[PDB]
Formats: sequence, structure tokens, C-alpha cells
Amino acid sequence: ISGVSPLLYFPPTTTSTTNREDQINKNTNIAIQMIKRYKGEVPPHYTRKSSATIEQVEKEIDALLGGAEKLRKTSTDDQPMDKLTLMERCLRHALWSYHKEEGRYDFDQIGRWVVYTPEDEVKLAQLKREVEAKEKLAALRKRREEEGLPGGPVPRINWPQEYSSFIDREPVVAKRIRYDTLASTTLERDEKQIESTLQQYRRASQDKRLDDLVDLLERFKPVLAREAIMQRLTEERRLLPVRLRSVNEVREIMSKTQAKKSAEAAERNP
Amino acid sequence: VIHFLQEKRAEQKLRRVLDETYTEWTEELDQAHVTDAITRSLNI
Amino acid sequence: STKMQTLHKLLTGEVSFKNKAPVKDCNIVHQFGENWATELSAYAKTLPAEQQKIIVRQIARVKLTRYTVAELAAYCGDGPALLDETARAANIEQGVAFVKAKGVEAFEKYVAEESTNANWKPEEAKKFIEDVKAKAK
Amino acid sequence: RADEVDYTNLPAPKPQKTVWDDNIETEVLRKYLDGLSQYDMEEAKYGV
Amino acid sequence: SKQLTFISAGATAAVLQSASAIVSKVAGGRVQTKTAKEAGRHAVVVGPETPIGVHTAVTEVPKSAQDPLFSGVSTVVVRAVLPRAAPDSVQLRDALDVYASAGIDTKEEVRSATEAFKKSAEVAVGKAKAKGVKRIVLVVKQASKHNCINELFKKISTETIESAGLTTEVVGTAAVANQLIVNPESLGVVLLNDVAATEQIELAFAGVVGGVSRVYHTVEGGKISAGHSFKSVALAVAQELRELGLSSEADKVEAAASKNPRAVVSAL
Repeated sequence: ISGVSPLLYFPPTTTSTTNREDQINKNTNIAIQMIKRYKGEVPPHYTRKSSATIEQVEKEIDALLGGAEKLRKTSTDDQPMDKLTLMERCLRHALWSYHKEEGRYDFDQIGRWVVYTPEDEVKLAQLKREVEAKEKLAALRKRREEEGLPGGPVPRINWPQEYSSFIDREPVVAKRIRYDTLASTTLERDEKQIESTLQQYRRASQDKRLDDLVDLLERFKPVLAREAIMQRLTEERRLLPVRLRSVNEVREIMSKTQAKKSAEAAERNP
Repeated sequence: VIHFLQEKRAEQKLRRVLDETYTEWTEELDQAHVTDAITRSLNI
Repeated sequence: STKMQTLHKLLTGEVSFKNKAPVKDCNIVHQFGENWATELSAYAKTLPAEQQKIIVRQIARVKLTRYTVAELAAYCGDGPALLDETARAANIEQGVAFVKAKGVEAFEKYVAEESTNANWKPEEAKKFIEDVKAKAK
Repeated sequence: RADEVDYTNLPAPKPQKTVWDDNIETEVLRKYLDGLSQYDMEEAKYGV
Repeated sequence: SKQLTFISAGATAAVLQSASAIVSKVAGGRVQTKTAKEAGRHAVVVGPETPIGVHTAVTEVPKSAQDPLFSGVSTVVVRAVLPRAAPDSVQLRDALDVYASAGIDTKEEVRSATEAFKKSAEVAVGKAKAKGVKRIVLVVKQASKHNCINELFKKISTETIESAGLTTEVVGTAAVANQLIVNPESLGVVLLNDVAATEQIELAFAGVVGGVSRVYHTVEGGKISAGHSFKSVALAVAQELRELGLSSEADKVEAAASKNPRAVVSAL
């Protein structure tokens, strides 16, 4: 720092009045713009064939499974499954795949009904870690705001050492300006508008999934009806080997299908 | 025996229904890039 | 003799530093010494008129180079001869704002710390603090 | 009377990578903070 | 009857009031003075900030207003300006480098940046040919963040200049700034890529020379004057009045700016 500097470095505060609300509004507009560009275009509107709330569908699934639980026999993972277990998995998978998109993260049921392949396990771990990190960050930033400390991050620096280290003041003063401006701004986004935009984006897919779930339930009900009817009363080379798949084989087939879809998606971009 | 073949056909339909299902993980723009854009907009 | 010749060549731009670092006032003061200007001016008198004028002009430009680019852009808009007074007034205004923001004793401590970091003489720091206090009221 | 000094030699400014406190706000913004540190080091090396 | 358009971009109210007083006192009311945010002709822009609708940011060293320290110097500093969007929206100079990192498509932005750089390079080569220099100096900030905008800037500016037949020498920001402030006679034409540091360098050079008026070339085609301090704004207004076809008034304003920088309005 050799050489008498001409000016003393006071904090760069010149915008004495910069309301946090305006900064958060700008950070929300920028985020919305970037999200819109990344996603692309709003998907075309989809009209549900049958209007049934997700709550009613969940109630119907629970009622059907509770009624049919009589035939629920536990078996090893590497064992052929029963019609009842197959129906339970096929329905709960759709239900929880919908709930995960809708935003109700329940990492107990999601980890049991939606995770079948190791890639799914990794994705679930990342999702859970990210959600917990976001929650902790939000709580810590609210507590920091209550205390009054600067909203933005502050590096662990000792500028009296940096001044001595560098020979010329210009880079050091520039660094101080940058970090003071960073610590004098709130890198906070209004999650209500962001969530609203995301919801508007994922509306066609959710409605399609709900219609598919309703159709699946209506198609499974007749099978249980036939099974109960038979219970109350009591070329072929293709139909001899047919058997319900073991859970492990289901995992492997799901892995194959997911890898195929990933390969197709990767090939689409080029 | 037609009952047996019909039963195998129904089980085949259920098996096909199960196999076609696959969990679909979506990818969303990482917020670090949004923070970087916000920082740049500040002229930092 | 070698030192003056090297300084003259460096200011004239014929010879640059080892790493092609910018020829600023700070680097020259670091290498040649605190009073390089005086010795260079004394040495230039033993040279023809053109070299004397070039030396004077280069010394003036290097002295202008003592501010960061941002400070020159903000304060040197209305000429270099008026740069020093404008920069001093801006710094005094910043000091007044800091005083009105966070008291006086903290301001005294902060000015002392910056003077320690900014390589300022105690007399200059005392004059600056007295001037800002007087400007406040 | 031998060599005295190479006046045209300047000790390069030894940069230091800024270190951020280890909190959740740092893990969430790890990439952005690393980018800021890299930019700071580049500025220190080149000059501005 | 006539109109001068005043654009305000980050200028303190004192400077704008001084400009308005100067124009009112010198013109005498024959030409009106309206305020706006964008223009293509007969426009003076006040303040460091870059207005909306300008693609090139040329600045020279006028002979009349040469400071005694910088007597005889002749170097043209042209800053390339990309199109400016609203303050809230993400600017092109940052989008072109952040979207690539985020993976978003960057085709339209690349096209717009290419058009802007082609126009700026054409202006720079025209200036170089007029002055007679053989080589131009490109200025790019060497930070890792700006690893895409500067790459495109080089790829296009060097392409256009070589197509015109001149040579280009690329350099960073600190070295060129120091050379321009200390030894500016060794640079004939220096182009600057669009970054905040380059804007600050352009302002520093325009001020250190003694206070000058920067010319902006807009998309519509034309030249609008620019100033940031009292003397610079006075010189910009003088040039604008000259363009409108007023010689004696322009000379009076220029003389007043030369004599009394900070209080030209009272001086004249």
C-alpha cells in the first residue's frame, strides 16, 4: 500500500434509502423472467374430462384398499406379488407422483411408493437435502433480519491485512466496494410469485395425471369386483409363463424404461 | 380351460399396466444462476 | 546515474516493468522511493529542454494516476486541475454523512483505522477530522 | 561495484482466496461464492 | 420552435438545472428544451449512465478544449454499447454470459450482440481509416465471469476489422487504462467491449483530458452529445447548438466552459 492515498475509503453507501421491498420485487421479476426463459413456453391448456378433487381420489383409494385388505399377504421382495399389492403400488405411485409435483413433500411415503430404482433414490436424497437446506436458510435469514444483521453473505476477511498485502490500493478498494454492496443488498426472492409461475407451468401435466389416475381407479375396480365374485362362489405356451412380477424385477424394468426415456431425451436436444 | 386362459390374460393386462409406470423426476433451473443474475444486475 | 536513467526510460514508456505491470505512482514509489519526484526533477535539469518538458509532463500524468479509475471518472469530469478539490469535497461529504449516521466517537475510531490503512500522516488525519466536524456545524 | 538492484522488477501481488464462513447460507450459495472468489483472484492477478 | 431533447441518466439535479439554465440563457428561447428518456437526434444525455437507444460510444480529444497537460494527443476511444433494456430486466451484456451457464438458449441474444458489435466495429474502422492509423487496440476485461461476451466481441471485431484490412491488438483493462492515462500518444484507436469497467475507463479518459463531450451513435442513425460534469455538459450543449446551426452561440459556450468550468452559466 506504499504511497499516500488521496482519499479515505468510507462505506459505499450513497443510496441511503433503498427499500428492501423494491429489491425483493426486482429479484422476483428477474427470477420469473429467467424461469420463463428456461422452461420455454406455457404448455397448451388441458381440459379435464372428469372433475374430481385430489382429496376425493385419495379417499377412494384408501377406501378401496381398506376394503380389499383381507387379501393382503406379505411376501419377500424377490417373490411374486398379489393382485392386491399390484393395485396398491400402481395407484399409490401415481398418487404420490402427483403430490410430489403439487409440492406436498412427505419423504416417508415418497420414499416407499415412488422410489424403485437407484437413480430414484439419488434423486430423492438430493430433493430432501435441498428442501431441508432451503428451510434452514429461510429460518436463518428471518432470524438474522430480526436481529438486524446484513441480509447478504459477508466473507471472513481482515481488510487491514489485505491493505498491507497488496501494493496498489485500486484492487483492494474495488473488492471492498463489491463486498459492501453485496452485504448491503438482500438476495431474497418472493416465493409466492415463483410458486405461482411454476404452478401455472405444471398445470396441464397435473390435470393429465389426475385424469389418468381416475381412469386407472375405474379400471381396477372391475378386477376387484371379479375377484370378489369368484371368491364368494368358491397358444397356451404364451399364457403358461405369464406371472406377476417380483418386486426386484419391477425395479429392474423401471430402471430400463427410465434409462430409455433418458436416452431419448438426451438425443432430442442435438 | 378357457377360464384359465382368460385368467392368465387378465393377469397379463395387470402386469402390463404395472410395467408401463415409471417415476418421472423433473429438473428445475438452479437458483444459483438466478442469484448470479441478480448480483450482475446490481453492477457488482 | 543508472536510477535516474531507468526512471526516465520507464516514464517515457521505453522500458516497462518485469511483469509489464502498469506504471502507476504507487509502484514507482514502492521501487524508486518516496521522493522520486524531487530527485527526478533535480536530475532532469541536466538534460535538454525537450527532455525537461517531457519529464514534467510525465510526472504530472503519473501524479494524476494516483487515483483509481472510478475516482477519476466521478471527480475529474471538469478537468484535472480541479480534480483534487472535487475529490476532497466528496470525501468530506462522505465523512459528514458517516458522522450524521453513526455518531462521532465511532467516526473518530474509523478515521483513525483508515488513516492507519491509508498511509496518512497523523497531522493530515487530524486536519481532515477537524474539517469534517466543523462542516457538520 | 557490482549489481545493485533490478529497478524494473516488481514483486507480484500475492493473491489470497476469500474464505466464507461455513453456514447453511454458504452451502446453499457454494457455487456463487466460489465464482465470486475466482473473480476476485482474477482481478487481483490482472489488476482491475 | 425547435427542440433539444435532454436525457437524464444518473445525473444529479444540479447538472440538469445548470444545463437547462445554460441553454435558456444562450439560445434566448428560439429553440425549446424538452426532457425525455430516449432520442435519435438533437439530444444531450447527462450523467455517467448509458441511455436507452445508443449502440456506439465514441469519444475523441477536441483540439480547442485540450488541457495543457494533454496538448497534442490524438487518440479515439470507441466503446461498443449493446442494446439497453429496462432497468429491471436482465441486460444483454449479462444475459449473454449467464444464460449460457444456466443452459438456456442464447440465439436471439447472440444475434443482437453480433449486430451491435458489427456496427461498433464499422464505426471504429471508419475512424481509424480517417485518422490514418494502421492498427486498432481491442480492450476486453479478462475476468473469468466475462468469458463469453468478450469472446464473441473479439471473434466479431477482429473478423470485421481484418475484412476491412486493418490489424487488431487485444489487451486487458488495467494495462490499457494506465497506458491511456499516462502515455496516450501510443494508442490511435482503442475499441472497448461493453462492460462497466470499460464505461468507467471511458469516463476517466473523457474527464482527465480536461472535460469533453462524448458522441453517441444511435440505432436510428445520428449523433447525440453526452456529458457528465459541468464543463462536459457545457461542451456537449455547445456542440449540439453548433449542429442546430448556431456558430456564435456555440463559440461563446465553448469559451465560457474553457474559462470557468463549474459556473459557466454565470460566466457567460
